[PDB]
Amino acid sequence: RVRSITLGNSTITTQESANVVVAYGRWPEYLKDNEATAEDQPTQPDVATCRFYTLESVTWERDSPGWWWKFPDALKDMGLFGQNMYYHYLGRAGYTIHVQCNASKFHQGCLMVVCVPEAEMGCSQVDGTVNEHSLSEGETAKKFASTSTNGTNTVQSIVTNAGMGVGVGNLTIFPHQWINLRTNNCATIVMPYINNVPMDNMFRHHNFTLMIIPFVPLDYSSDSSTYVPITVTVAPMCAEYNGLR
Amino acid sequence: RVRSITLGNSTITTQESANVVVAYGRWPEYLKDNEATAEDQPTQPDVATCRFYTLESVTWERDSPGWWWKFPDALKDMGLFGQNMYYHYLGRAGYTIHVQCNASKFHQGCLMVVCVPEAEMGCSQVDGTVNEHSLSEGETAKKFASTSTNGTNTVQSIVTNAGMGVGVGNLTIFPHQWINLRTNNCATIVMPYINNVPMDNMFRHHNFTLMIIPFVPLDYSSDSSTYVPITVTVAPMCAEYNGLR
Amino acid sequence: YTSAGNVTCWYQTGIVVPAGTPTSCSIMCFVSACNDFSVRLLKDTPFI
Amino acid sequence: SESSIENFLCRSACVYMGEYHTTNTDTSKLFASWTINARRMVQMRRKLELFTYVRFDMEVTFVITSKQDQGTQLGQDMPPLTHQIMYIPPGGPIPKSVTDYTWQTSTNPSIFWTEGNAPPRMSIPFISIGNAYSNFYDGWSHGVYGYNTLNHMGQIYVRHVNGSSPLPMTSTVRMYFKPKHVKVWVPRPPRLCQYKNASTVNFTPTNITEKRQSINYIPETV
Amino acid sequence: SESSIENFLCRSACVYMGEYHTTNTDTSKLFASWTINARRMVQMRRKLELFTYVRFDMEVTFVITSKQDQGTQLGQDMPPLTHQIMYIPPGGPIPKSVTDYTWQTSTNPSIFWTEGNAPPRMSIPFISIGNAYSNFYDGWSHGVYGYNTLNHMGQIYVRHVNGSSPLPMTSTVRMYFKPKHVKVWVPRPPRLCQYKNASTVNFTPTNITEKRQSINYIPETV
Amino acid sequence: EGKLDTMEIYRIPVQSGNHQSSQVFGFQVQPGLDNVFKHTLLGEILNYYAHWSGSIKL
Repeated sequence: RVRSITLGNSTITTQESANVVVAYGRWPEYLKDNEATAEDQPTQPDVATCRFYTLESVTWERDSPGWWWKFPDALKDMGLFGQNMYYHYLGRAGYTIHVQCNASKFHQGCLMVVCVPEAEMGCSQVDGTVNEHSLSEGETAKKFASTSTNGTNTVQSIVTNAGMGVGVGNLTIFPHQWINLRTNNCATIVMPYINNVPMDNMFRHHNFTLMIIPFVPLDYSSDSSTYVPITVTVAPMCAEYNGLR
Repeated sequence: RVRSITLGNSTITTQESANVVVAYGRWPEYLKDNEATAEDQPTQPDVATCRFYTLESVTWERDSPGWWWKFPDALKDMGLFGQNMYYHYLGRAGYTIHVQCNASKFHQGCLMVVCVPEAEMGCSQVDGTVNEHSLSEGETAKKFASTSTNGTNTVQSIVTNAGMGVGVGNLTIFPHQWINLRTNNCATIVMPYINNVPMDNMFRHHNFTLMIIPFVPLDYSSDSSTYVPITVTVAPMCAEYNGLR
Repeated sequence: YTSAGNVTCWYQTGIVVPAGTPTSCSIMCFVSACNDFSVRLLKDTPFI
Repeated sequence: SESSIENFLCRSACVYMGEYHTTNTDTSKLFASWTINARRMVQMRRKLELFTYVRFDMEVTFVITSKQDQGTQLGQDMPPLTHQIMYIPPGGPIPKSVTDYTWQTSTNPSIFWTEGNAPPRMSIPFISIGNAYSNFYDGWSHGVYGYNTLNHMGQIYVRHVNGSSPLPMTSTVRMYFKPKHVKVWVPRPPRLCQYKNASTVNFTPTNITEKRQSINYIPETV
Repeated sequence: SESSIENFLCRSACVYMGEYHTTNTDTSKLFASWTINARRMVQMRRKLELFTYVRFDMEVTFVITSKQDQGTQLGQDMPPLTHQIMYIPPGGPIPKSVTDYTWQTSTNPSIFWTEGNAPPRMSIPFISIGNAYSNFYDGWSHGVYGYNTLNHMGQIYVRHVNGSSPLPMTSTVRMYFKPKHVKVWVPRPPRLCQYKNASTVNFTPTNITEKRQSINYIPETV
Repeated sequence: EGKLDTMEIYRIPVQSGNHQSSQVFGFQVQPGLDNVFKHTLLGEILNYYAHWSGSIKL
């Protein structure tokens, strides 16, 4: 009851009892042919964009508020998919995201894993503006805080308002999955391309945001490990660019 | 009687009265499927490798011995085809080479344009060895000399022996074309992939060498331009790499 | 200085246990060949 | 018909001649060795350089002659001598003494022969993990320019097969080599300059041809 | 195809080299002898130990060379020498002198050969009242540990065939052995330690493999 | 070093506590030549032949 999956020259292993969320019922696909027939011809890499990219693990401790990543540009240094971001003026893609934990039966805790489109964030100063570095750091995660933040140009990252001004118990409206250390330790989310235009430039726009948020904190006792590792793996799907010839 | 050719986001213009040499009768193509079925799966870019790349022009003056380029690595800085040279461990490709001149009816001269597989070159010192920089400089051409050269680690580049120890009047044994300023000014050569293995690594091996050699020097009179420009344009064909998944 | 592929393993999360279980542990590797394996030019082995 | 590839290349030639003793005080003079390539025979080298890729089988015959050393001792009565001829494939153990263990490895093919009989002969197939041999390589070994490891073809070693404390003798071996079932690809121009060493294409610049008297000169007709 | 059992095991090798005289004052130096087993050739032994049970035929070729002793007497004119090669099956009489009666028993097969001709050769079948040979025996002979009597394969003896009062000569024989029509059962792991003697499996403890720098170390890529 | 003659040579250690980005192990895949693969059942066979090729399972 273990499946082994190979994309390109990558191989990972999952359990065949996985559960998969397809975001709004829609699988990813190519914009078919004839939105812009004449002088808008696209191309597709399909070479080493369809392959598993694995980020660094994060460390879940007793007081961890949460983590977030921006897509794309979490992959702007990831081999070929990142090269294509510099060579081409427009693009699009869907994604498959796997999130996994490594824990024992003597640990306990609960995580929400959610993919949020257009996650526009607020500044720590009400009459201020957010910086580009405070929104993302690429393949390194940003951190939520457990109290309200200060300083100039920083996202106001108190975890109960999720940086967007809503109640964090209501983020289940988005494509999401629960990880309860008692019953499962994995989550797969398949995201299609969602925009109000068919293609776009991939450097000054963040299509979506992946967030991981503990709702019940990690607990252990006498001589268990004091942390739990979380691992994120991403495979781009049906990527497509403007033709160069 | 002018044709306009578009590859990708590139466009060039040629004359429909062109003559084309297909190297040994063989058009380029993919190694079909099943030389190495099981764990040797290839992939193909077909994105912005099939596109015209144009180098800098060279300047043909009264005393010009000739020019040569090495393939590949004349394209190691050329956009995506050069990115793929670093991301992939093995590859292969064929090429289309266009060579053009800009001259008047008051000029005169004659050029040989030849594509030579495995053009192993000799050192200027008989008990010496050739350097890596003296064999190529990438997208900049090396130059032949009109007398015999000296110095350490340099190719012996006297033009009558073409750096290979043969008579230069006999290079017509290779795929070649003549440019006589009197009758034409262009040359197209289509080269397939030629090796003794199906794929190979593209950094420590030079598949072939393009040479351009004047057999009758440029001549002009009173107030014509004192030089003639030559332009080289390359389109890779049926490129293919090792799969990454 | 090989020109060969490689394999590496990384801690994504860390190991988590309840109270009363051993702290450290171990992994084991097994190797084998798949059906498409071929050999040529019998020679002498360098071990005896 | 005589210009076919087989009739042009498939011909026998002496490519190595070596000497070896039964007793000596150098211990490298006790055996003979040769590395197989076709770059130290100048007449075969040039005919092979007309092509870029080659594929053939090899056939090797050995002519072996012995002599008693002029040192001192006469009146001997000796049985005929026995010799061992060992072929090492690419990726095999190489001997360093005549008493080494590698003269007994089960995967090095070997021939045992005694004088007076017909000359011995072995046949080697096309041995390469590539698809052809190459006469020209515009690359790096991984670093030597112009040398690729797919061209390894093996080695030959010859010794005497006596017992302990043998009598002094000197032997000479001549190896005759012949390619068979030959195929060639991508013709090239003929070598115009003299060869300088056995591993490079190095050369000193040479004239294109020889002179005559004038561009009109034709010799008087008989 | 080259990893089949026949291509892996069916190969010829020199397993015994011995010397013998026509006249001597020891009388054991007048003949040569060998007991057939495959445990004193270290390269064949290891390839054979990958299996527990084996079955094969044997083929034996003999290379024989002679010499007049450097003692004193020259000016001789001798005809070519004759040799006798006797095989003794399991359960046969063994000679103790070169003049013994057993050199004439009708059930010991024998070969007569004179120098100058092609090398002699005999073929022995699978000789065992059991159904296979065994490379490993976890038992007692009836008492020696690890030795069972079903593995007896016979012996070879070689002498000169002169008349009375012969002239002094010294000969050397080399025996080349080859198994044929081979079948194997129950594969085993390869021998990791060096062999210590020819009858036991005794060994000194050995390391599992050699070290590297750390459990993460991978060498820098070219 | 220090454990080439014990059963410990076969065990990859997983340590306790929070080290959630550190390496556990790594090696090059080179059967026949590399010390970690050299004396296995696959390595011992490959060392009888001068050329080999295929796929491997770990």
